[PDB]
Amino acid sequence: GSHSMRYFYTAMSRPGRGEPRFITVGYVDDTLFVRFDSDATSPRKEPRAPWIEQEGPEYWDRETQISKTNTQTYRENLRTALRYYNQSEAGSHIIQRMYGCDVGPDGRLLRGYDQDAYDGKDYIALNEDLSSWTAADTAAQITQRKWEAARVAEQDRAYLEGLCVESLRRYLENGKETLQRADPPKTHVTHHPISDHEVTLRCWALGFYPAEITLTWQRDGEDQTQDTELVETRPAGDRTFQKWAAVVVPSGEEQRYTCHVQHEGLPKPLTLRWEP
Amino acid sequence: IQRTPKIQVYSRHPAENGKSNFLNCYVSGFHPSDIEVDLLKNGERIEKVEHSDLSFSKDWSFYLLYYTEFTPTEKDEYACRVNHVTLSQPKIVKWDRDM
Amino acid sequence: EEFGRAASF
Repeated sequence: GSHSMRYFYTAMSRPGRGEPRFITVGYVDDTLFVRFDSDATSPRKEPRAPWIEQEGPEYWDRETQISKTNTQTYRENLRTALRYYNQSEAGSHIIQRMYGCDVGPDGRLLRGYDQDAYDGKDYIALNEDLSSWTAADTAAQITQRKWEAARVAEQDRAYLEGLCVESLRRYLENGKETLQRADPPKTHVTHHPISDHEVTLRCWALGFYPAEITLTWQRDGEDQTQDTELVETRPAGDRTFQKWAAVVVPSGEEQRYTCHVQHEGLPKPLTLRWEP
Repeated sequence: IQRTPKIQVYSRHPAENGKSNFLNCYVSGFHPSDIEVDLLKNGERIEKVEHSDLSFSKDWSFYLLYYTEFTPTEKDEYACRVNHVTLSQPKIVKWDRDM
Repeated sequence: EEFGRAASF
């Protein structure tokens, strides 16, 4: 159906321990496909998915040059951020960026993104119009004025409507065996006595791709939001994801509870119960 | 300002004594990015544990996966130990094959 | 493919 491409930058200053580290990771959907680390023995963009390997040497050189230039730019950005927030040169700070595009089933642009953060807080973002900015504070407003003067949004827009969608379409074709394959969850309910009169029911989803999933418990057909323990979706390390949802229920009432599972790999949502 | 890591310790496949598997420790939701993660076998550090490339979620918080191959047995105990600027002491999370 | 232009803060 729909798909996304995102690049994520982390630039971390480290006074006393060299120049700030710069890391880039690139994803299509929930699949890592490229990385760059300025601390690498010989820093280059490196493939992390089989389908990007067929890109030619020109690709790798160009992509590597972008990352080396950005290492310098984001180092400059860290210095500028110090000035804008009146901060000392003694502390460690982080700038993050996430940017990319979403496309529909027809491959047309659904929306573009380009956002930055400073020390984990929103700093500046390209608006959905790809024409204007939202600045988080008076420091970011300085950046906004510079970017407005230099027509940076127009540059973003031309990328997000052109190269971003074009390259993503090609990756989706080259990787169709995996990027266009949903693996549904394998599901089961376990039952663990807590004590004479309480039991934990745990609803498991395993082996699914992509990561997006919904797991809910009902009691007598009523969602149990407040009483459900839900773990964060976690990577299995084989491309797939895992998740579970758990409720504590009175002994002898197990059958009043049903686990409901939604995932794009399922033709219909699943309903599961403890199977004694 | 600073966010403390969430920690899950679990296997790639359902655990079966004597069957080779992968032991995972997933750290997530933390900021800033420096973190120390060790996998433990009966209290001791497992050598040559690998980890994923530094990534982050829509809320800018970081996540990493630390992992190593392992063959679980009935009596071998495994854990993940994590330190972060937000923690006064390392937090140890024991592997529970039902979690 | 990345965007090759990165404006300074």
